[PDB]
Amino acid sequence: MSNQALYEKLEQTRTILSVKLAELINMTTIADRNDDDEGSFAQENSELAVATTSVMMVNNQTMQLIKNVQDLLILTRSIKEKWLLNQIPDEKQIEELLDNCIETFVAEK
Amino acid sequence: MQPPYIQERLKSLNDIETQLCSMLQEASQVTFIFGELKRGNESVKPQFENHVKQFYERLDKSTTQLRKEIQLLDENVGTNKKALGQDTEKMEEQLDLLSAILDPSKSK
Amino acid sequence: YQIKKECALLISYGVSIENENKVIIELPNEKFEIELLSLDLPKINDKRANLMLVMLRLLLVVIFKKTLRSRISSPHGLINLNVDDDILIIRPILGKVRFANYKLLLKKIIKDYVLDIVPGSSITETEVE
Amino acid sequence: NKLSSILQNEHDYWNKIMQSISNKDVIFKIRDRTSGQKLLAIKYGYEDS
Amino acid sequence: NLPLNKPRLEKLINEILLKSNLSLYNFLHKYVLTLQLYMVHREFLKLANGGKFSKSNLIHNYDSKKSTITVRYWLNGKMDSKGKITIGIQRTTESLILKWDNQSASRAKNMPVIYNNIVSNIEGILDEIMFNHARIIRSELLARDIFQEDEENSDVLLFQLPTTCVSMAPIQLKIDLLSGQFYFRNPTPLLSNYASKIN
Amino acid sequence: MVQQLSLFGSIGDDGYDLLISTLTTISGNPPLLYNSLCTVWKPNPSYDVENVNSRNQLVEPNRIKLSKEVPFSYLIDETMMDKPLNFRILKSFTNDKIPLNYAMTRNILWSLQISDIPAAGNNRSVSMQTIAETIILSSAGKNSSVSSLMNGLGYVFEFQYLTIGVKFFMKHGLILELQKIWQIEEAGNSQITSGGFLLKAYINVSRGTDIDRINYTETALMNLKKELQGYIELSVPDRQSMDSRVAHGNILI
Repeated sequence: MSNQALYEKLEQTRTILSVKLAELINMTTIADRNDDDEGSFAQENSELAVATTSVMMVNNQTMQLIKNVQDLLILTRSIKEKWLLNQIPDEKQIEELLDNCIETFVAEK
Repeated sequence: MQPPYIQERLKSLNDIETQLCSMLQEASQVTFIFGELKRGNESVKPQFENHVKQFYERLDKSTTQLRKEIQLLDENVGTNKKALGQDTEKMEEQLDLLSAILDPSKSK
Repeated sequence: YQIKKECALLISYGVSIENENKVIIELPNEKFEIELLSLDLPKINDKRANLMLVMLRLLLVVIFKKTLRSRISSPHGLINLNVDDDILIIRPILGKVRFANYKLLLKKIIKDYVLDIVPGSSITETEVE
Repeated sequence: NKLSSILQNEHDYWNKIMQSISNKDVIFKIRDRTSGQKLLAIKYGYEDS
Repeated sequence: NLPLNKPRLEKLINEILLKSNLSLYNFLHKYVLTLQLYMVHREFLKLANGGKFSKSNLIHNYDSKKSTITVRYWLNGKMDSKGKITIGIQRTTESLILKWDNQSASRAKNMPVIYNNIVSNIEGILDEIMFNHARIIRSELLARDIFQEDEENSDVLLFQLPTTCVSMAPIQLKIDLLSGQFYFRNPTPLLSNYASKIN
Repeated sequence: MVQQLSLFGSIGDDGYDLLISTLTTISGNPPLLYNSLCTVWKPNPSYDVENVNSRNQLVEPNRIKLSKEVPFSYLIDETMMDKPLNFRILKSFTNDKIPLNYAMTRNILWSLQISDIPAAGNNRSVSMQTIAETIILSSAGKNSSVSSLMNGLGYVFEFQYLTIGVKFFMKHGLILELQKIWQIEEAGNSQITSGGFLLKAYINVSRGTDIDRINYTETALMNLKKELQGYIELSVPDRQSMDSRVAHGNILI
């Protein structure tokens, strides 16, 4: 129920943050790094597969961002729909009125 | 019309998705600016910090407000009915019509 | 529908059904036609017909209120309306009209056979609840 | 750009829906016999009266 | 405009012709008659819900194996007769016909018992049968010379009754066109009781 | 004589108002106020009933219930005529004190009723109880009074209590009751159902031999219980608590 939606939005937000940081680092060091020291770990062994992995990153970040935003919007609409649907919430004068009506009909009939 | 509480609830929700749209738009401008920043002109460098900060602060408080709404759902629990009176009101209006029929000076 | 089911039992007194949308009531001096019609000079009795429609609607509302009261009163009672008892729509109006006709006829008879024959007779009219 | 254009379009329809609907009334969701999707329905008969 | 199964019909007719020694025409005629009978039954079902004869006036039973419809009318009628109608395929003409199974209709002259074009004017045929049965009963009553003939109305029977010692007046009795119970114009409680006894 | 098929439960007054609304959302009917007064009578211990067949146990002594309706003019104090007579008055009935005291009930002194312990076995989903009932219409004589009548039969007074609550009529003859019970003594009045309402949903069957009807009744009761899942838990009470024979003393309240 609502707690499950809370948790789902939680991984939604953390996934946004993580993929944001990932695309940031990927595009910033998209310029390949060559360092003589053994400490650095950046490998570009096969030339064109580097571009393939780059477009990999592009497609992944696009799909994930769009899907997460769309899911959040659908979640908001579902909440609003639940809001709309689920929230469960003289005689005497008539006497002379009918008397005049019936006498008028009797006279007119 | 609906009771007011639902009205400000829907206003807050509408603000929520408008904020989400603003976040997407600002993501578009930050992606745009990073391209020319990689190109090599440093004039728009100061704008980058402002755009990033506004993007993050737009991402955070929107989710916070939505969290507040979902929390409101938690304590809002416990807080044809019209048919039970429907015939009655129909009754009333019919007699009103008879009154208009009964008085010939009001049929103008 | 209620008018149809009610008037199906009044054939013996001069009430007939023409088609699925028309019913006819005959009186020694008058005729009434009730029709259900699709949309596809002020006369004397137009107000009369409007009043008839109004009281028919009022009687239907009264029937609904009686049904609801009977339902609320007790759960066991099966709510199956009786045509002879529950459905009272044309009965009051027809009774009023025919009672007025018979009252006029008896007034005439008394005047001819008593008032015209025996002078000085005093007549007083009363209604008893 | 595509997402912004489309998305603002459905906010346009969304606001039209929100400010076009009035209210007590028995409202629910039903599955259409022909379409099979969920649509809003209102009970207006005298069945409960 | 009927949604015919064209390919299944193609294979069926091809198989029949391959196995044929005539048979295709017989099958087509049988299917046409069955479809006409089924749509007549469907029209009866549609009419019975809201028709003038809904209140036990007409009952119809349909048999597909014999492809015949039996119609019973005037259940509350015991005047040495039972209103029965049979709709079925005529042997001589291979056509669906309606027969009013009644001995009174059997010896009745200048009055057709078998009718066609049931689909177009089933209501007219039923009304004609109703009026003919009422007229036959009325003619039998006149032959017994219990009720005198009404010149103004051919469907109204006059019964002579003395209202007082010297008065000798006629009373108008009429026949219901739907269920067929005799009724008076302005029956008294005794008159209503004896009308019910007559029924 | 009926076979009554019943299910029980209880609720705290805090949710009371909310509960009421939900019921009207389901049944489509509004609640109706009611009250009653029950007096329990037991066989006189001064008389030795040797006729109880000890070697065969043909029968055991039991307790008789006499019920009557009391007008609200005895239950409304001087502070309450301003409010209309509807269900909301129950919201003010939370104190152990009540306008009807011991002296008025003594001045009063109907429906006579006897029951048996529910049917044994653990394959029963609803409480099935047998009830034998009759009605007293009037009386006369030199000592025409309920007390004198029950002493003539051979019974004496044991205690009494007062029920106030609301009723809901649903389809298929199902009756749902929300009750508050006040025990009454010369020492004073004490509300046993303190800070809550007792909920009881039941149906009546006229003939115990008909089993199709009993199966239908059980189906309706279990469907009703499965409708209220998550809000209130309706349960079968203890079979040994609804036993009203004189030999052993306990009272489901």
